[PDB]
Amino acid sequence: MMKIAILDDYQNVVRGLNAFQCLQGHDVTVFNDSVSDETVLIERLKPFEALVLIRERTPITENLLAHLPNLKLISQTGKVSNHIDVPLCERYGVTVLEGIGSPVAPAELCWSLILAASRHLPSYIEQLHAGHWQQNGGLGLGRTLSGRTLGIWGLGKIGQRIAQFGHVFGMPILVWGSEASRQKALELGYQAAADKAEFFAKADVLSLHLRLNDATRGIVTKQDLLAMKPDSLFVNTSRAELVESGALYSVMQANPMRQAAVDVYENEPALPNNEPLLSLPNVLCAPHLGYVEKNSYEIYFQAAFENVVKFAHS
Amino acid sequence: MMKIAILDDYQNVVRGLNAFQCLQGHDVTVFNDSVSDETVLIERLKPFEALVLIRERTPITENLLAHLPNLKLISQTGKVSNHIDVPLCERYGVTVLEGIGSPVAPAELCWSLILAASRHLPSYIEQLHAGHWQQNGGLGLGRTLSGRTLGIWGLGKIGQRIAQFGHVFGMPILVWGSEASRQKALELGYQAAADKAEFFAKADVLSLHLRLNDATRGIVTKQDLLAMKPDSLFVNTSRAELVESGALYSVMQANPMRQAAVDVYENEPALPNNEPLLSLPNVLCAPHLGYVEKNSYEIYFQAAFENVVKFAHSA
Amino acid sequence: MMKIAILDDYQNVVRGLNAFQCLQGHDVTVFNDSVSDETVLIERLKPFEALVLIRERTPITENLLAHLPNLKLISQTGKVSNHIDVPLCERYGVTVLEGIGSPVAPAELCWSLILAASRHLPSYIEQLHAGHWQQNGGLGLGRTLSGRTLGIWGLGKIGQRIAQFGHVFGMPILVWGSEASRQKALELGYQAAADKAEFFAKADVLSLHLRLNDATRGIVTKQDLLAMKPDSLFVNTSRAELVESGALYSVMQANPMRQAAVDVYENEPALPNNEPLLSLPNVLCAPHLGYVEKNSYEIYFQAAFENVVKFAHSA
Amino acid sequence: MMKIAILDDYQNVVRGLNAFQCLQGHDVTVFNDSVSDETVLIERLKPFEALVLIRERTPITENLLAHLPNLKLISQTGKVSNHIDVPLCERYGVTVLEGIGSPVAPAELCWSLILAASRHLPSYIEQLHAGHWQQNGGLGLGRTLSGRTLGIWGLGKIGQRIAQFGHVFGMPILVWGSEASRQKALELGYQAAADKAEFFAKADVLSLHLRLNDATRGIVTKQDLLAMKPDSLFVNTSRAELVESGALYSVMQANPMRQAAVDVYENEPALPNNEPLLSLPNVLCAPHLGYVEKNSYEIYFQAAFENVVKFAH
Repeated sequence: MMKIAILDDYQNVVRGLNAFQCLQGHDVTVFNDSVSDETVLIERLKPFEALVLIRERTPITENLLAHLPNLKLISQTGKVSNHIDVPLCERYGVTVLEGIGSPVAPAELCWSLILAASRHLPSYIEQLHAGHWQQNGGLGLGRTLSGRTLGIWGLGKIGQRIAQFGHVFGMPILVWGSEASRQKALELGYQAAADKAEFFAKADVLSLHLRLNDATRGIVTKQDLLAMKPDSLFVNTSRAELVESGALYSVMQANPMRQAAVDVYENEPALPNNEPLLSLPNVLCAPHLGYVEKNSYEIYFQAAFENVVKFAHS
Repeated sequence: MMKIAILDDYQNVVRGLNAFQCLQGHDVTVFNDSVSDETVLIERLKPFEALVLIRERTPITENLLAHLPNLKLISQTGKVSNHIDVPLCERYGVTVLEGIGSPVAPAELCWSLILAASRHLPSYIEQLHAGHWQQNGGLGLGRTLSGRTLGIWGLGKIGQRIAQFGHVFGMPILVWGSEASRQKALELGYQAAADKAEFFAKADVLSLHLRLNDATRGIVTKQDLLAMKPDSLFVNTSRAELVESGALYSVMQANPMRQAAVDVYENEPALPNNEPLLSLPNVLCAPHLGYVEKNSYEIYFQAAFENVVKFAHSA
Repeated sequence: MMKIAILDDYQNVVRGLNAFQCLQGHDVTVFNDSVSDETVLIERLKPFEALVLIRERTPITENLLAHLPNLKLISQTGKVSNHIDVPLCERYGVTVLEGIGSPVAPAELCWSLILAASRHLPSYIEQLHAGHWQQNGGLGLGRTLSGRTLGIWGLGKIGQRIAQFGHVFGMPILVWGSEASRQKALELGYQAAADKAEFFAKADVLSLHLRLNDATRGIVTKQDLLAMKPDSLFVNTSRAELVESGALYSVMQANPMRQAAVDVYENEPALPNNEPLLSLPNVLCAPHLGYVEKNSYEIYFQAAFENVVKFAHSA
Repeated sequence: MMKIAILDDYQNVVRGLNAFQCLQGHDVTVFNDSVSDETVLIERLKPFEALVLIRERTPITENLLAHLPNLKLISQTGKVSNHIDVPLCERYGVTVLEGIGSPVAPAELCWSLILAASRHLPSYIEQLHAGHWQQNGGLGLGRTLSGRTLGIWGLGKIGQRIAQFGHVFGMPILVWGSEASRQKALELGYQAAADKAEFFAKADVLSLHLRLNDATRGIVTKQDLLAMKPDSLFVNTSRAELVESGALYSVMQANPMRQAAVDVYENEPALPNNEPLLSLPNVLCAPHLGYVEKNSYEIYFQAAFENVVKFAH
């Protein structure tokens, strides 16, 4: 019925979902690489009548829209976000359909990074397979989250789940942000940090859960990072651009006593050749794996593909 | 006062513990390798009066005790276990003192393994450093714990904490084991399985939390493993000997859809090319990390070192 | 005498050929980078009176011809084709002379691709250097050619050599194409396919040996690829544009049990994150190597340089 | 009916063979790692009544048999070889059954390495994937086989197929070996080297197809390799021990313009940390992939698994 491109399925896993059967009858091409040039992208996507987007992996610009005359439908996995403007699409004769957000998989993934980093898990496992029992490349002993203070900035849906995890794991919860967020924190029985200085100085584990906008861009300074404890764990599963550019790498390089766990980067795909954080033994780097999960996918693509079907019948 | 040996400190971290202060004004040597060879051990330990053991890393045999006439004290970190024979030690004039363990670190470590394996975290990270974005060696998508049943065998010190974790992760909790474990599960509001078959049938993630003894040796058969869901996660942070010998390797090797996470092995240290579990991509292997943690070490060694000090003031 | 430019010698090997001595007493510059930016090309080629082209690596456009007034000669390695418009060149006062080329290196290279793809050779080798013995990234076992039907579209100078290769390797030979190709097939004792549908259905290994033109542009459709066996190997050492745009990538991505091997692409140089075929484990991608070979290059350039010196004396 | 271990299935591919169905109703365990340490191996293998061996990947030493009291059967894939002594096995009450082999996959693989090396194909592919168009790590232009002399040492089942490939690729065939091999060569219409020295001097591509024994151990010297053309290709898909120890590395290091293609090594698994040949740009290394192929495996394991079935009655 329609020519459909599915973009940025890096792992080639979309075809393996039960949800994929929803696209029976359509002429479907799944792309699995990452095009940096919009000129190249436009030529590639010219034939297609519908696009299925994977979250924010490809931004939909006016230049993109204006040069895809066959495009009738963009079907978005989850809610439309910063990477897509619906009114703009419609002016170009493109319907945008969307799904719903889900905080479950990202929250779980964030906790996994925190536990892994705190116990030096990747290093210990790699060394086990290298033939060195219970070594981790000189990182020393791992530590419990119990009795350690969990610092949380964004107190949204994901931020609240992480705070719940921390509490049940025996962590004092310290919150910083707007007064409204800190008030919510206090009502939930958590602590509110007196200021940004005290927040960064007191957190043993510090996790960011803020949406990126003009108020939040570079809101975490190098100065903030440098005020953290010498054995602190900094966690960013939200957006790398919340942090002053190159500030994370600089601080982590200077102090092998401290650690960080990240899921997001300034440029993605982030690879050893373009991302200096990947060269540091005290930084745990994950490949934007927050929403990349079996249930998350099935839910995302069930909605996205049904939307294609709904549109196909319209 | 006493010449004291500490065995098996692989990372050489004991000397740096706050607890090491308790041994002020004593002659202390901390060994940092893994020696199983008993004649090497006998030569190493001959001049010592006190031995500090790290959980079960070295066994104390009749051969060892009969050739160590200067040994007067074994100070065990945590409880005595299968690695030591207290009545036999006392027969050779050796006093055995024990400490108290903590379930906090092992519970957190077990959860770390469950989440890491569920999300194929080490594979993804490894592949990233090799230059491949969002690849994990062909293992496919990871899976969430939310709404999947956490089968727990044994609701003791560690198991009860694992249930709390599963609960907050939105997992139903299904408990098997002794009658006492099942009663406790219901009293806490969880589910209790009526029998072993139901427990092995329903569990999506199944985690063992049992003491190893003659009753529990091989209590988990190959039959029970094959009865599990074809996409289940099997978790053992207790003892390898709880499972029928060779049965976990057999199942996991033959069924790549299935997954396991282990922290323990039939022989430790477990080495590649030797431990077969280490060659299976569907089995996450950690080097017995459960109790290997800063606060846990401080607790173990604080009590173990104070026992040495207390024994040393005699008579 | 003449200022001479040689374009697109990526490995800078032309300088080292026996044929290069044929240019003694001329002013020769050999370029090694790939420049498609005509602005850079015009600025680079202004002072030159002759260009020596390496097959189709640079198109000669009116834009180039309009802005290169000192150019008198283009000497083509091999014959002219899609990249050059001889009537248009002469209209700008540019003589185009053509050389000669050999089918041997391309035939041998096509076979090398077929054998490498069949046995997963590059992945096995790469994994070996990465420290993984006898691994190939989860592609499983490779396959012998013996017994498998070799499908050849086009039985010309290259096609005929591929058939002789398949035959000695014990492959049935099935031929599709022009009547002349299929007549040759029967006269050599190979099979002629009844139609294109039978050809795609029955070939285990299918290799294209056609010239690209208005008749053969998009002659392989996506539907043709989809009619192939689920464990088949598709081979293109001819021109990517013979196959419906994007169809090969779409089909290979969808079917990881199928395989492909290509020497040629819609845009060359073909680059990662641009050419989608470069991101599939089941497609072997080579950088247009067919004609890139010692003996082949000696032939190309001896004839091309011969025409240069013939033009010098013409004048 | 019988506890069975299949050793050394590196890629874990045996279970997926159609031939595996021949073991329905048996207790089967497959190992995919590689254990050198016999004390470890002894412990691993104690419970098993039968072993299926994959060619020569594991040797059966006396120390091994002497400590495997439950072992009743060794079912060999293909024929017995250097790794196993049958009357020694019998002396310890162990039955050895051998299966049928196949020369098809090894000959094709040998040929694929010859072409791949001649054209620097794996290097060109790697470079293309890293974004470097038509580069190969500085190995230069490839060469065609047509008109180059193919030298073959050993004219058995594999050597003969290699000669047929060579002939069809337009290669003069020159054979060395015993008078038996050379008679066959001339009878097939090929040529025979007058002495060993002419063979190494004249061959453009030189390929070994010999069994390893007392006669053939180190039969190729450092001096023989040195006698070859500076643009020659040396090919060993038989056994590394046919060539003087460490000699191939020495010649290839010191002469970056010569090239070699190998499928076999002194110690297998051969890894970067134990095999110096792997660090040389002018040596194409494959992980003993001669007999590692679908049809070959189905043939090997069909036979080996039927020998288990037949024995268990």
